[PDB]
Amino acid sequence: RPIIAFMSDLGTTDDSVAQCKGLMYSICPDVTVVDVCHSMTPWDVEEGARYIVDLPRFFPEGTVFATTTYPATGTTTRSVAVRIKQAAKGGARGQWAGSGAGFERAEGSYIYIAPNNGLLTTVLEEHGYLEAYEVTSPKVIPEQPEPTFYSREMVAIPSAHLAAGFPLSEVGRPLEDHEIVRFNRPAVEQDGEALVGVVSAIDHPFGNVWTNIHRTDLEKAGIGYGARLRLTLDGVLPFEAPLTPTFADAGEIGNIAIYLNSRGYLSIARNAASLAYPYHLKEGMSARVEA
Amino acid sequence: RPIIAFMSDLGTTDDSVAQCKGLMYSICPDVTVVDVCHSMTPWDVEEGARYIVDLPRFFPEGTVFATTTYPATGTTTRSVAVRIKQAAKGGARGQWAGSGAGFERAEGSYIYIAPNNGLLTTVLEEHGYLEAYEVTSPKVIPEQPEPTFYSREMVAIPSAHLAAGFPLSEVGRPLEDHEIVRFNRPAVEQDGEALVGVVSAIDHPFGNVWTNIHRTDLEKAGIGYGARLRLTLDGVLPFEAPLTPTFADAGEIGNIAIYLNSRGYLSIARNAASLAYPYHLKEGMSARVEA
Amino acid sequence: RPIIAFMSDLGTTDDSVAQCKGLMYSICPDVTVVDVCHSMTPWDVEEGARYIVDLPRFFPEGTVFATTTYPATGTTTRSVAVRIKQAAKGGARGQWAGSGAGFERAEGSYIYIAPNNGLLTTVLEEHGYLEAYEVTSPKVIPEQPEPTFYSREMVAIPSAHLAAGFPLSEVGRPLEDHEIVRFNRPAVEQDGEALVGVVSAIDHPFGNVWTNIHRTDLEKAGIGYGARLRLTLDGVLPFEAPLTPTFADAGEIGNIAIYLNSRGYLSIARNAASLAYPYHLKEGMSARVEA
Amino acid sequence: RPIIAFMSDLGTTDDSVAQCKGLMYSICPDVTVVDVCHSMTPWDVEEGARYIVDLPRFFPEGTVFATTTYPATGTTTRSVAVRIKQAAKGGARGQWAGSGAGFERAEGSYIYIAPNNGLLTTVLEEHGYLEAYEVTSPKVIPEQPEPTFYSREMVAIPSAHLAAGFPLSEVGRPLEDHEIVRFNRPAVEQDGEALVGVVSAIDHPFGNVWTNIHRTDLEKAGIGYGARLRLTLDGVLPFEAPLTPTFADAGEIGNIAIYLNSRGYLSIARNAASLAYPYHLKEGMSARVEA
Amino acid sequence: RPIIAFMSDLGTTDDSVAQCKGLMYSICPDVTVVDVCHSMTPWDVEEGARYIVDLPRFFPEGTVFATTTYPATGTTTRSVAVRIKQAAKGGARGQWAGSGAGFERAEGSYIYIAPNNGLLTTVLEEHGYLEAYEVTSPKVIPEQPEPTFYSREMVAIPSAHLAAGFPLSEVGRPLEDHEIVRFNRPAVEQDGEALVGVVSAIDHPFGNVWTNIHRTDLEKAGIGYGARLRLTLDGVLPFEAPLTPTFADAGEIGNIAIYLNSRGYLSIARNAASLAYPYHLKEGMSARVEA
Amino acid sequence: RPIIAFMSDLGTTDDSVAQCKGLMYSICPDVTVVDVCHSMTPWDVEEGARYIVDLPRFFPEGTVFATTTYPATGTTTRSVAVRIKQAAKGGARGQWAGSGAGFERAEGSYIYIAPNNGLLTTVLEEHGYLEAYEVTSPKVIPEQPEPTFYSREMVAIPSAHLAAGFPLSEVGRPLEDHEIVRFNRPAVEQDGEALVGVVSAIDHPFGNVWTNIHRTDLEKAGIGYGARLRLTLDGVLPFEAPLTPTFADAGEIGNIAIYLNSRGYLSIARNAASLAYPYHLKEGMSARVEA
Ligand SMILES: Nc1ncnc2c1ncn2[C@@H]1O[C@H](CCl)[C@@H](O)[C@H]1O
Ligand SMILES: Nc1ncnc2c1ncn2[C@@H]1O[C@H](CCl)[C@@H](O)[C@H]1O
Ligand SMILES: Nc1ncnc2c1ncn2[C@@H]1O[C@H](CCl)[C@@H](O)[C@H]1O
Ligand SMILES: Nc1ncnc2c1ncn2[C@@H]1O[C@H](CCl)[C@@H](O)[C@H]1O
Ligand SMILES: Nc1ncnc2c1ncn2[C@@H]1O[C@H](CCl)[C@@H](O)[C@H]1O
Ligand SMILES: Nc1ncnc2c1ncn2[C@@H]1O[C@H](CCl)[C@@H](O)[C@H]1O
Ligand SMILES: [Cl-]
Ligand SMILES: [Cl-]
Ligand SMILES: [Cl-]
Ligand SMILES: [Cl-]
Ligand SMILES: [Cl-]
Ligand SMILES: [Cl-]
Ligand SMILES: [Cl-]
Ligand SMILES: [Cl-]
Ligand SMILES: [Cl-]
Ligand SMILES: [Cl-]
Ligand SMILES: [Cl-]
Ligand SMILES: [Cl-]
Ligand SMILES: [Cl-]
Ligand SMILES: [Cl-]
Repeated sequence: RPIIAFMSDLGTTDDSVAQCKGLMYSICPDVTVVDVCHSMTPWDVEEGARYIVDLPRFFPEGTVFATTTYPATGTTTRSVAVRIKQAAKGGARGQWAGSGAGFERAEGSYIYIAPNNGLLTTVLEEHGYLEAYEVTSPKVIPEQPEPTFYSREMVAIPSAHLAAGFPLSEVGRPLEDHEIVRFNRPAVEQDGEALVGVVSAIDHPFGNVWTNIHRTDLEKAGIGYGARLRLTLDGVLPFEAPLTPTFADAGEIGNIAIYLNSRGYLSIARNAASLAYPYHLKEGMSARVEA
Repeated sequence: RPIIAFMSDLGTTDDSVAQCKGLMYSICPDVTVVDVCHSMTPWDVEEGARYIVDLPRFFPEGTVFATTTYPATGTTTRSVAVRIKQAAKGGARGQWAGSGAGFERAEGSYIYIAPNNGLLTTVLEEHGYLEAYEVTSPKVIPEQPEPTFYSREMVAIPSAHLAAGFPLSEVGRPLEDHEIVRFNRPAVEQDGEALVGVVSAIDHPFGNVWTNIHRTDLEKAGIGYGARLRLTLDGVLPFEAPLTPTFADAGEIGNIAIYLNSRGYLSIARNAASLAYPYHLKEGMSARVEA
Repeated sequence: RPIIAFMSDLGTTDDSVAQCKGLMYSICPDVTVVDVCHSMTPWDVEEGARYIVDLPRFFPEGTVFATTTYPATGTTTRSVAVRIKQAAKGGARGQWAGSGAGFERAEGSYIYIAPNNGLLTTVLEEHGYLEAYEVTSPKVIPEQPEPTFYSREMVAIPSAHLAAGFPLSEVGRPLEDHEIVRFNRPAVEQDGEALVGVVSAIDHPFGNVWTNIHRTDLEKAGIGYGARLRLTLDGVLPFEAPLTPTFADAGEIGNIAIYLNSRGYLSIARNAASLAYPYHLKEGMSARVEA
Repeated sequence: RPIIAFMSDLGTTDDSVAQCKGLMYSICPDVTVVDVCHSMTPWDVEEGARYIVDLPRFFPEGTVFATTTYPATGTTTRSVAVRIKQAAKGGARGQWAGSGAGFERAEGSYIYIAPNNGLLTTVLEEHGYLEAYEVTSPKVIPEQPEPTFYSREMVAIPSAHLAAGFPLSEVGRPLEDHEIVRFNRPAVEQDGEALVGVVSAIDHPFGNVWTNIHRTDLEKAGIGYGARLRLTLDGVLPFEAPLTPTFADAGEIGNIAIYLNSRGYLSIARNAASLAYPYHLKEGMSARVEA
Repeated sequence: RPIIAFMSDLGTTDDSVAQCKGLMYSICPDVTVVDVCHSMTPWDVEEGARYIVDLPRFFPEGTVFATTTYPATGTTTRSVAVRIKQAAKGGARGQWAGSGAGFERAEGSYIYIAPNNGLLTTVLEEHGYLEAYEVTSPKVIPEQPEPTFYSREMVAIPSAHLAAGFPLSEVGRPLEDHEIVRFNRPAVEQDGEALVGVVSAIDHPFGNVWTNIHRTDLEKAGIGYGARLRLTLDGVLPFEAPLTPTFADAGEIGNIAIYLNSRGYLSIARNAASLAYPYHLKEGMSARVEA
Repeated sequence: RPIIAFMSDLGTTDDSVAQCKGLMYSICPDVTVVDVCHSMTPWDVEEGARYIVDLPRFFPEGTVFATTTYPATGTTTRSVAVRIKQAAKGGARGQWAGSGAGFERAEGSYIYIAPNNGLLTTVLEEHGYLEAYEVTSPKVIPEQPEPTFYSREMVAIPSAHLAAGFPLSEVGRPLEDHEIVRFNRPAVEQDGEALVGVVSAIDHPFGNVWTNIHRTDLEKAGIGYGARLRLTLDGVLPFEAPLTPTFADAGEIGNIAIYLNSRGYLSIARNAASLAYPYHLKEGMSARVEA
């Protein structure tokens, strides 16, 4: 019962994803293809990374994650396929996902295949990895790949072979760590007692505001549920509220909530109202907090 | 072959739906997850109810409907899981869906699991129910559920157990009828002999206009499939046309069609052209009809 | 392990697609339903045609393509079901799809079902057909079809019967070629030394510009990779670049690339930036190429 | 105390109008320059014509109207200067303007100067003319005119000489009527019992809708105040109201009024609310009236 | 050297204002017509009032202010003409306007003429008045006024007669105070130590934010230049800064400035950047301050 | 007959300009105020400079130019008032404006008064100056100027005294050249034989595109009035056409015209159609030209 979870920048407005899927079912007849999402900003490797980093612990062991934005499509570049180490514990407090005490995942149970353009930076950072290979074998990719469609040729197709049981180590040569491209992760800074980060994402479709300031960054500063915080955005739009577990703790609908989101990051919203949209708040805006 | 049909307000721009599906496949290996939609206006329980109310007759018996907008996420609230009675009939008459005379559905063949926030209001009304339960057992939800993600913790996860055959009656204690939250549905009022309701929906992607004025309000009002009607929208925009069963009945492409949609409601459209978009017609605009 | 690949104009904002899928699983329990896309401009049969013409080579043999925009829903019209001949080769070079040398697909191995409104024009033109039938039998359509929902009644339902192995030739009577509605598709005009055509699509979500000028058109003007081209859009934008296999060949990010897209068509783009969006280029603008 | 009333397409965002005015004061020191408007759609001679045709009765005799959109700037074309005949009566009733019984204006008492491009079509049609001359003498235009600024060179400058009392007939040679370019203005079609025309303008900033159906058209169909009308816009909006003198007659704020505008034309509006803006009604949509 | 300062909702996109002006020059040949503005939101008497209330002290004594939005155009209503008492001292601290110690204006030196719909509410409140008359005489208004153009018929025209020296008391009968329509002025409230008002206006074209909280309201609370204030808008977007005389006191470009505007009202801006526009701040938003 | 020509960033939506004009008429009873424009992007000293630099030759001698964007309003800064030397010549050659051979202007015939913030940079460059003074005397500015309104206090008021004949040399102390702030103007650079500048302006309302590439840069570059040029905008959008003196030279309506505007700068337009608006071309986009 193999699964491929598929994240691309292909969109859902034409037959691009369906072409990849027909091939995935062709190669791995028993496969289930789960869409992650296909709407990411094209070529934004950092955004793509956020949609894939936390997936492992939610999926059955043995799942393959086919994850791709491929701006270098048609170049001599080749995908990397990696077996991760730990399916972390996560959340706004960390754990295995699921009912009861959650579903514990054995180590080395998930493979990602992606362009080697840094898309997997946070996956490897958070999960570690046991082995990594360049994807080059004509057994798992086209002999004559379509130049403009490497997301199909060098990700979807080889991902189906992996799901179909093709030995990972057979895809191509091992990659040394330095050969795996990484993006730079801007660190959360300290300015006096405040923490300076950025708005990492607008949380669609709610218009919640996510920062890159993490629960661990907060607890490093003696900040926990119930602390009166001031959070400034874009350096000028400021906000004040206690840190609360969830939206409704803000009281009335529309009231500001400052909370930790399901990924453990300091976030800000309105209670059952959109914060970001009325004010055109955006990813990339400076975000500063302080108790 | 167990099915979960999944309707949420989570959107399709991030990994939120994938986290839920991952856990569904973890819990019910042989499951098939069918997306209903994930684009509903967040926290609009009335809109979400429209997308789920007439699902059962289209699905195989035993299908589990996981349906959720959860603005009370992270509070002491718990989901409700119900077995509905009649699978029923829809369109502008009431009947069974499918080829030939349609496929009859045995009573009690479908389970809905949703936040107890009135989302199931119209489902219970149209279908009735045989049993309803609070969803509390750590066999079917997390012992430590993520505060801001009850759509996953309190709907997606438990739905997967139900699809897998976990006894409904064991999810938690039984709920009395009064304990199941309902939303209020505004009635069609009378002014002279005109009926006065609202635009219940813009029917995307076509730009058709759906009213809350039902067949029954028309019938035993005098209006039948050939009546010249005057339909005024937003208190300003008047349209005139015979009541017809379909769009092409309007004749020329672009001509006004006033018809009954499949849910039996008075609707208005242009024939193979968009009515709503050019005039910027919107949900909630008043709608008035007279013969 | 039957597959229905499903392309409609139903959108993804309500339960319309889900109703169709529920019925597909009801009729063909072992079915896999693969979404192609549901976001096409309603009633734009030429656009719908673009999303379906290239599908066959990507899917396992026996796949049924349920493809539909149905502005004549509720009339006496009936759908057409056709068995295609060639699952063609049609990409930038013209090859079978998949790893190695590709998956060669047998002839006569795919069925399309669609309104008989010309939606299948390019499918038949490119692939040919072995047999075609009007879809009328109450064994595969409803005796009392919902007037406004022929995409479900006259496509989704019968596609599931076909996928379950209901004999093609039993859906209804044979259609003569002339009874199969086609739309006209203008040729590329071999103007003097130039090839004259149109922008056929904006390639979402990248903003790439696709023309209807196919590689075969380029051949016979003797135009291949390396050729210094002038591609003039909208009559006033004389873009100049060599024809290259892919985006990165243009060098700097944002630089213009002229290339052959994965459908085999002459296209223009910027390297890892959007061409169409910033300058609001649109489908239907003139496209002229020359070396 | 000479007056130039100045209507151009120059906008109010740069120094173009000021350059013209500086020159007007340089040439005719005692002049008063009255702005008509400068915001017309560039090169839309029919719109420009609407803003100037009704001016004469409002201004003191001897007023010079410098009116210009000049897309043929920098060519061999030269402007036309005309002395009109009747300063007409033309409002909802047809009267002289001002307190008491109005200011009766003598005949032959206003001069227009404009590009000879049809801008003056309705001026001549409504008022008649006594004499017309091509504007060529170096006494009133530059010997070396700025190619891209004929509105200044060939209108503003010569208008100031005219206002300073430079003899009309000395600007250049007499033009034969046929040498005076006119645009065609379609009539209201006396369709059966109805009068068929167009939306001629959206009345900014109120969003009122003006049609080209003049009170004289209404007369002779026997339509006057009190008449219950059906005014159908855009072919599909059958507005119904009595023809009333003014907006408030419609009763409640937002109620539809059908009236005669201050130019004498059949118009439709909402009482102290906007009709055109919310529903995006536009100039050029069909307009049909009938009682 | 009479002056009429003219404020209307007529806009500047057609010949409406020019019609009024031609008549003003016709009636009062020596007049200068100064535009105040013509862009006000139609029928917003409160906004119109803000554009006229502070004008007197800037203008030569004897100036007539013709000020009009006329939603009741064509009804039996008639304008009011009033001679004000004091040309106040104003500003963010109050005074006569001009060089040196300013230009002191004698009492009873200005007349406003306007519809009697409350437009003059704040004029009379701030300036007092010496006498008021209904404008009804056929010596100063048309015998047959155009129904839809009372801003011309009942304001522009009579204003020119006043400028021309027609005795004010001759316009019509005296009006008692209760016959002069007033709008309700929402008071600035106190909530603990805070002051609650509203955003009274977005200050175009800068995007500065003006409140209805006045310098006197502030100094009633012991708040003066240099006080650290918290100002919340829309109940959620908060801001912190000392009260400073001007924008540049904020330091760096873009920094928040809280200041008193030239009309003496508590305002908020960014230093040489727009505050309102990036965040879509709007008039009507709650505004609260507190030291 | 004294004239003030008035250019500001105050807009035309409130009473700001009227307050200034009121004081101008108070101080200089016989003055004529001519609006240049009031719509400039606030605080953009480069844009404001474009609207005032070529004014003098169009105006009668003795005209006072009051020109202001004042983001340093309320600081210790004071305005500068200068008498310019040559009135000069403009267009694409340099000459006098007006009928016949134009009207020559004696040297030293114009005074500008502006904030000392570089607004006059191009004025001084193009015209030279005979004398410059800091504006400080309480004879010409307020003793207590409103902090947020230096455009009125430090420009409008003093300009009116100057127009009235207040001796320039008495407004304050003389300024040395180095004390007059200038802005830096980016030069046209060379790449190969292409000239590389910027779009200096979108020429509203026509949508013409103005570059900072001047006649002189072209001349003594090889480019003359018949040269086939390639003009690339924003580094992407290419246009081709001969250099022509005007729009109609392009031939067909809509055709590309590359020309010199009146200020002598390389510009590009469509003939009697808008270039900028459909392609969303903007100020500041790079512009590159090659023969
Ligand atoms: N700002 C907000 N206020 C209240 N509820 C919110 C919210 N943002 C997301 N949710 C709710 O959280 C649930 C699980 Cl993610 C989603 O279904 C969504 O309805
Ligand atoms: N206003 C309209 N005119 C003509 N056809 C329409 C329509 N709205 C929906 N459909 C057509 O109804 C089918 C079943 Cl929902 C869809 O495929 C859509 O094409
Ligand atoms: N204009 C462009 N420049 C660079 N890369 C591009 C591109 N358009 C699509 N792709 C890349 O092509 C891959 C297969 Cl469609 C997609 O994943 C997308 O990332
Ligand atoms: N792109 C263009 N094509 C044709 N005519 C144009 C133009 N831009 C400005 N004008 C014309 O130039 C005259 C002097 Cl500025 C204005 O009245 C305007 O009509
Ligand atoms: N649709 C409408 N309803 C009510 N009043 C209206 C209106 N359109 C214009 N006016 C009013 O008519 C006056 C003369 Cl044009 C203007 O001042 C304007 O206020
Ligand atoms: N937020 C702001 N920051 C800096 N200066 C500003 C401003 N708003 C208006 N002004 C400046 O104030 C002058 C007098 Cl009203 C105007 O010309 C305008 O340039
Ligand atoms: Cl969250
Ligand atoms: Cl935006
Ligand atoms: Cl598990
Ligand atoms: Cl319902
Ligand atoms: Cl809880
Ligand atoms: Cl492409
Ligand atoms: Cl667009
Ligand atoms: Cl009107
Ligand atoms: Cl629009
Ligand atoms: Cl201010
Ligand atoms: Cl907005
Ligand atoms: Cl004075
Ligand atoms: Cl310059
Ligand atoms: Cl100071």
